[PDB]
Amino acid sequence: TKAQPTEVSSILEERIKGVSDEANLNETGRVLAVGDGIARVFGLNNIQAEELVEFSSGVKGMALNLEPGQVGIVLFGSDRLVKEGELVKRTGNIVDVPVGPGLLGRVVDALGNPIDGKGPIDAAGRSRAQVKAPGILPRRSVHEPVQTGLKAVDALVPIGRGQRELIIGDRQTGKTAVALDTILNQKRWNNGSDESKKLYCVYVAVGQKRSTVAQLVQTLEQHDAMKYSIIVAATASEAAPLQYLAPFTAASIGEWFRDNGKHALIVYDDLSKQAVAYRQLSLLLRRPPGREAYPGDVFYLHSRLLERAAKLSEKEGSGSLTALPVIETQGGDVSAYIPTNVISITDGQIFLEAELFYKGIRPAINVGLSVSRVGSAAQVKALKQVAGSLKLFLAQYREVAAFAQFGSDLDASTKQTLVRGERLTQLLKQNQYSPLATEEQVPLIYAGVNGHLDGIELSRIGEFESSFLSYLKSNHNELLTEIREKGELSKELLASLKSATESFVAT
Amino acid sequence: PPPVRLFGVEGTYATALYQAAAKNSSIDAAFQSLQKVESTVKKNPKLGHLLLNPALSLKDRNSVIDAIVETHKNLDGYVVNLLKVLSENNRLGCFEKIASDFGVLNDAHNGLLKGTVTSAEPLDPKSFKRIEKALSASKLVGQGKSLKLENVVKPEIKGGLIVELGDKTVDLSISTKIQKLNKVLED
Amino acid sequence: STPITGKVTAVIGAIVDVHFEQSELPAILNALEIKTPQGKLVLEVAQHLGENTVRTIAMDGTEGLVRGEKVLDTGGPISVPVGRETLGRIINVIGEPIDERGPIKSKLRKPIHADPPSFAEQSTSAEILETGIKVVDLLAPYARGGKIGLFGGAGVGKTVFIQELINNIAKAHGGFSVFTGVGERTREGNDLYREMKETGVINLEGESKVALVFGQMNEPPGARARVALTGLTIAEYFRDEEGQDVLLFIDNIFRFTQAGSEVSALLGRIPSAVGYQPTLATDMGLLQERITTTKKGSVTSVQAVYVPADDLTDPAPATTFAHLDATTVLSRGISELGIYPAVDPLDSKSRLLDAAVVGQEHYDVASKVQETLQTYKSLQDIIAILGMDELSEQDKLTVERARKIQRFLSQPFAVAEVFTGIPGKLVRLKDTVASFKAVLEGKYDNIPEHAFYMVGGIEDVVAKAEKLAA
Amino acid sequence: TPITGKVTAVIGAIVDVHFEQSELPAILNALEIKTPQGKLVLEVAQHLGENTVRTIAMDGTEGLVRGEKVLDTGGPISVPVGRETLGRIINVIGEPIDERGPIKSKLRKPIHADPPSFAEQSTSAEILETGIKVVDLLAPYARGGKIGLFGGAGVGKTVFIQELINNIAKAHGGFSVFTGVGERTREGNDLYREMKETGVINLEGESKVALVFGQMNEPPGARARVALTGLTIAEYFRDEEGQDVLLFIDNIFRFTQAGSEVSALLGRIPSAVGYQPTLATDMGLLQERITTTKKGSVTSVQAVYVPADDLTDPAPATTFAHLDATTVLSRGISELGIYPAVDPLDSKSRLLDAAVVGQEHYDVASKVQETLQTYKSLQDIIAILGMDELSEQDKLTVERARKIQRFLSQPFAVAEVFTGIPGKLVRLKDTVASFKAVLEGKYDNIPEHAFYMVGGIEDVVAKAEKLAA
Repeated sequence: TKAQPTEVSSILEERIKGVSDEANLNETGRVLAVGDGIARVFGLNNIQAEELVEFSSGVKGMALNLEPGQVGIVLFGSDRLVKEGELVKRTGNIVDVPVGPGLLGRVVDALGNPIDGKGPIDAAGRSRAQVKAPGILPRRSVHEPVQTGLKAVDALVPIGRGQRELIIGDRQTGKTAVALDTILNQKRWNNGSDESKKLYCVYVAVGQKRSTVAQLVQTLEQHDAMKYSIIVAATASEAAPLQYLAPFTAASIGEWFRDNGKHALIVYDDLSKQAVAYRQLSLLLRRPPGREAYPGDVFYLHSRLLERAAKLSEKEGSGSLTALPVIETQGGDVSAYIPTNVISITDGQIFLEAELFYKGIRPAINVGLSVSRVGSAAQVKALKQVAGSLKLFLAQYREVAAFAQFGSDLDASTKQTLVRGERLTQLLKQNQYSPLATEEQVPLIYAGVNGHLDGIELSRIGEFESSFLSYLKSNHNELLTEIREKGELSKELLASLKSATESFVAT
Repeated sequence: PPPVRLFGVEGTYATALYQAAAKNSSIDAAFQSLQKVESTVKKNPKLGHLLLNPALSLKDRNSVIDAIVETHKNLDGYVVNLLKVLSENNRLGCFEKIASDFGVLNDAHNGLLKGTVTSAEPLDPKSFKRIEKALSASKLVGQGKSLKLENVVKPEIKGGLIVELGDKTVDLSISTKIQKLNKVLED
Repeated sequence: STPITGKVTAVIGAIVDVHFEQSELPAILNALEIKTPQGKLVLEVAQHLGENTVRTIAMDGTEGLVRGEKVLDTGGPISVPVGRETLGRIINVIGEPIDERGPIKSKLRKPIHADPPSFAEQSTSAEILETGIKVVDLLAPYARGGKIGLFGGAGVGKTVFIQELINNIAKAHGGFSVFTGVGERTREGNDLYREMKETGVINLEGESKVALVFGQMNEPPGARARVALTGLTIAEYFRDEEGQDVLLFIDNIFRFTQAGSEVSALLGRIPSAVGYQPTLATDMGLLQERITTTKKGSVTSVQAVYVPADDLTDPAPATTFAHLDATTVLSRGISELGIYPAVDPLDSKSRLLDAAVVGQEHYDVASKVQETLQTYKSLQDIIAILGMDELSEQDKLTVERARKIQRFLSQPFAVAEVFTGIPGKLVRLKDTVASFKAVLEGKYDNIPEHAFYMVGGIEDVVAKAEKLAA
Repeated sequence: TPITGKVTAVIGAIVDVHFEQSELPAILNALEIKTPQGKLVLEVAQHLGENTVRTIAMDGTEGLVRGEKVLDTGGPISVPVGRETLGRIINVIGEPIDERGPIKSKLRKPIHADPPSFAEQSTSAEILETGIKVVDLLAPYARGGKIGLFGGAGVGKTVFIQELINNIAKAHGGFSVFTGVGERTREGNDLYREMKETGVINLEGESKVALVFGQMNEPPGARARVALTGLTIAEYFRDEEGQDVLLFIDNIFRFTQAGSEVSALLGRIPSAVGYQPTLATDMGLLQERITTTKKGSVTSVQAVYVPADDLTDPAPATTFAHLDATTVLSRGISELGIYPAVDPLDSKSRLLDAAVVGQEHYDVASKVQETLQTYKSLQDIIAILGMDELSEQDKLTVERARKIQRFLSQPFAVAEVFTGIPGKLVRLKDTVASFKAVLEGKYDNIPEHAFYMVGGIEDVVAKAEKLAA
């Protein structure tokens, strides 16, 4: 009967009569197969696990599956220079990245080498590609705000530091846009005072071609949101081991700021393509998969990665790496396997709807399918207070608006709710790639909740907004300042806000 | 330099054994000692339930090899390398399968052919030799590789004969012709 | 046992194989110890593949492992610590410190693995239990020595409900509790630890009325399964050899399914019936019997479950539905209404229900409440197109009642002042039964619906009525 | 170096060679099987070991004797490129399918190449005009832009690509490349003639249009590397020379499709429901070799055949990722007699989602989308009950939407038998003005039928006048 290829009768008899174990099948092993940008070599009887084996072709590939038959080595290159009868020499060193404040304003691939000719990475340490999540002892409750250009998302869905919230939806539904609002408001804290309000944002782009990503960074350099951020890339044309390794080596670059007592935020785009890379990787190394052809341990990879963003104790500086996963569902397919796993990990949702994108809410905002499993207190205390009846009007509104479209009538009080729920809906709209500080997100939500958007008609929402911000700029700009710095409203502050709203209650 | 390598799984283990012993000679000696030890093991009743049916461990196999090297003169150490390959692969049951195929390769390199003149009854010694003379004469052997044709009794055939070797067959069996006669006369 | 020499053959994720020598071979469900720079690596033997060659699942991480490294036999399974010195303390899968107060305090140890109590032993009866919440106490059939099941979606406020339950049952309970968190986050670990420092359930000095086993989701999948088993054996010691009451508590048990499904594919099986483990029936069963009320003691589980996409026709959620005695279902919709807990009482089921089972008063009240709310759910579609006005005055009254009852299931809790904001309120088993009866008879069917917003007892509703008046 | 060997196996169309030499060539090299009916040119994809490779076969695979000589020619198959490959048709092997003697060439370049790097590729959008209103409104085309079509083929596909060639590629001063990977040879013959008549091919000499056609009657491996052949030609014009180009493909699904078939044969497990696990990798590499460099800037239009019109299908899904604008086109929309056959509630672009095409333009798309979505969302209540059972407000919006819905109907200039009717064409600026007015109710008061199959605003009025007499 059939036995493994290293036990084959021609290779085995020569070994007995020449060299066999030790420095030829122990530090070395001789390739015997190769195709699909994937090879498998015989030997390597001693080797580290997840170690990097440099083939004598000028290719390096790490090995993740070991077999006493054929050790399955994933090449980071093409196979049109890798051959059968090459020797492979062990690096002896597990896959590692440069970490530094000299990855800033620079594009780098998963091997931490410049891919835009901005030259050398000045690195203050090196760190590890696979690193376990922090424990129970290095952990601190999260209460730190994060500014986003969309007011409803920041207020209801509490966007903290050291927490994972999943932005999910289809392509071209502004998957990209939600994240970019966050980045853009962080120009203001970056410039500004207080070290612990500072994100050195790390952008991860997996399965996105070279052309699309290069346009993007130029965009962030306009808005002065790139000259402190880090861009990690793993383009589609580059090999599947490389697409899989990009999120796990980006992690180390955020993890160093966290360590030093500074803070950062990691966008993991696309977690779905990592999973596609992983599928190719495991099925050409032969691992029986689960449903949909994605392997069994796909979830184990995704859970470990996401848990590299959490908040620490004051020993490690009060630091947090913060994560926002990004998941491209097939069609709003959230019952698919990979979306069900991510979902489990993440204690909030930044749910987007496709129909609403079309309706003119660009970028689309759905806080009725958004959830917050944990308590809310990692946003600006002030924006939460004003936006305190925002939940109740938007959720009551949905029911009366559904009913109204069947031709059954209702009492005047329900139509007061319904009417208000329309005035509010218009408020949300604002074009992609635009900032909106928190300081001017406390007035408008006060104004909406106290029926000051109920003094105007359905299309006079934009004209009211223009005058009110102008009024607050002359008289109550002190009011604006206290809101941002201290974030707490008192009767005095709320009374001034009231004068401001009454003054242009009409138009 | 395989004279005619076999693809089939363990027709390749035969190929491997051949090349190794062919470049260090002593293949006719090896095969001859090998055939003898295989016949004397199988007809010994200890390994007539245990190398006839492999049912021994890994460690218990090596100790079988150690008892085996008393049994014959090894004669070429590449057949001693075969014992190490099979004990490691944890069978001793496809030991004689490699040997049989190795034998064919060995006699083929020397330039000898082994064929069959299957019939349902044996013929005249005259009949056999004429058929041999004809095959060498005919333009299907150059007269470069020597001839053996072996008469056998198969029960399949109902009369007539088929000469077979090398995937050249000359078919004048009646067995098939009778069957077709019935069909066509029950049409 | 004495030293046993094995050599690693393959590192393939977690899956790690060994090549033991003849006549000195381990057996299935052992714990192997490997000297490593990763401490002591433990492998749980899960198969033999033949020829003195095994196939194992890891219990500690597989980073920088070198093939050919010597593999020991403990002689048996991982043995964690069980005691009454395991109260408060935080314990991991291999029974190794994660609360970093030095080694975990033991009197005895037992292996993770054990036998499900036998039928001769069984002394299982169902006796009314309570938590202090109205929807739960009246309209959910919880019983003591039952196996309560908190079915729900993701993020519908699962953590809040669980927080509230430990907060109540444990302080009041004469015994202890044992909390196991299977494949939950490091956010959740500090938060559970934190909430119970504050309520005083955990004291660093004396004993505690709760224990912790925090197993996290970045841990290798084989290890993920036996966080549940680790915690489970402590519950047994409480029941058996101390002869105390304890109330087991687990969080989420879907993570337990998930974890078998992963190590199933790798062991070489196929996870069939929608990408979930085949061996669900026998592993579920092991757990269920093991949690029981015998003549030794009482262990009553409250088990968290996550239903993917609120799909109860996926085979993984559904089998579990039968095995959890006193099911409840939590829905997103009730949370958004500001109704607390997320419980829908028109979805709670126990296998058998009568007037003797739960008692005569209890039955009659709980049936009447459900029909008024069930008639409302039926009429909602009708009313959407035809309108309320095409139905009767009577129909309108069954509707007006169902709403006042509906907001009578709101109750803000003290540990949801970080979630909601509104003060703590609790209602006992006695107070709920007596009061719900009054309402149906029509004594409080004149008090506004929004005066049942955020109330406890009957008393709050009257006080909140005065507040809408003034 | 010539490596003599024998063909051990004809395992389907992915034939395997076993050389009787201890040397081996590198993967992606070429081999010639010495058969008495010509040759087969094949390319190595696996080393399995012991001097037995598996090679993908790009030429017909019947009549292969097992035991037949192979020779190693070394390295990739070489196509013909230059100014003399202009007007020509190329198969997959550098061979013409319209004859006239061979392709005249200077350079023969390997079909397996490296794609230009990140420093050398950035996306653009500089605004071309399409004489087709529906594209301008919903997903305006632009130079550098990456366009994609989806849903079925033979529903109007071909008509639409020709309209694009008609306006933008006859006003393009660079070369233009048509590559149809495994296209249906009838349509091919029709296209060659008409282009040569309308002057954009002339003889074998200089041209503004050059052509490449796959034949789909060839074996799976050949179909896969038609795609590779056509990319080589485009690279040359864009890259070496540095001249501007265009590229049109119908269908690239074919490329992906071929891959799934060969996957099974190579040694891989095919990913579930009949695709390849190397799906992502191949798809990226092909779309990275033609996208906008810095040496040239090439607008590519890609058409994806969808076997169900559903984008949840993974092949269409990873395509949709690598485009900046999309115009998902659907079979249902054709059968409803809407030409252009483009979805209006499924077309989007990343220059129109941020106002980089202008405020007045963005504003004009925004309203149009909201009306049209109201109509579909309240479509059940609309068929089952009428419009006097609905609010007057509601009834007005639905009335406007239907009129907008008809207005998007315009016949192509290239249609005269695909719509019946000789086309009408409008500008980008004209299309914007027209819609703007319409939202303001100026021409909502004259038939819906007046908006159907006509051009500009003026034409609508003019057919309403016809309808009253």
